[PDB]
Amino acid sequence: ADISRSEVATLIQEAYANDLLASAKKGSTVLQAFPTVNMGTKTTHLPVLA
Amino acid sequence: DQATVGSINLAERDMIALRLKARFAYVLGNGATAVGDNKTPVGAVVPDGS
Amino acid sequence: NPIFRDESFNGFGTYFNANGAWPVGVAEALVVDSSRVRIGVRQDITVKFL
Amino acid sequence: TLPGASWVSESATEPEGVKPTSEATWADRTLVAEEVAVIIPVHENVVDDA
Amino acid sequence: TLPGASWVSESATEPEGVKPTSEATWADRTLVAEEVAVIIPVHENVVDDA
Repeated sequence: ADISRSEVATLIQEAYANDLLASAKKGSTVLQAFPTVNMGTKTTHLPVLA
Repeated sequence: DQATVGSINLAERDMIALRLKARFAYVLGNGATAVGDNKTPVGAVVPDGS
Repeated sequence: NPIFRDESFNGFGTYFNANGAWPVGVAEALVVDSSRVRIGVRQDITVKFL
Repeated sequence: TLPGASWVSESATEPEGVKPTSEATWADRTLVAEEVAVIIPVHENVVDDA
Repeated sequence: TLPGASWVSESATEPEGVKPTSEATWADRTLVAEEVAVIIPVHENVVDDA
């Protein structure tokens, strides 16, 4: 006669840890690479020589 | 210094023993990344077959 | 011999896509005059709790 | 698993004006402790003589 | 499961001399939290008049 881990049941609580949870978020490439403009309205016109 | 190990009754034999132990676990965080799902964080370099 | 390990591009800004936006087997790189692009940012990432 | 955005038009009546629903998802990876050990028996007189 | 016990005689040699070995054991039961709810709609003129 002896006491097994299964015979102790839920007197032994399983633990939790968030170590693996976090992942670094990545931004748009095009917002890093190119000059941006702050728009005040839906549409902006930019003339070019053609 | 009093135990029985194998068949050595440790005290009456005038012996001692060192019991060494550790308990260990291992986990691999092979989740999703910003690129996509089911990604393994490990690559291996191996010799060619016989 | 790996002749390019210390290669760095000729005053180019180098931007590596980490979003998983870059598809597989379509293109390896793009070279551009970044002064000829604008990214207009009418609104930045905005969160509404519903 | 990751959510996915979409481009949407301005409409009060057309399907193209509806913001789409999407989900993230998570899974479990686990640590389980396991025991590694040795017993090293010796005579008490041998330990004193050494 | 509950452990048993015995009367033990003082004895270097007889079986009555030995002390008995017994287990205790446990089992699991769970509280699982479930939602119970109602919605009661009313005209806001009525709740402002009342």
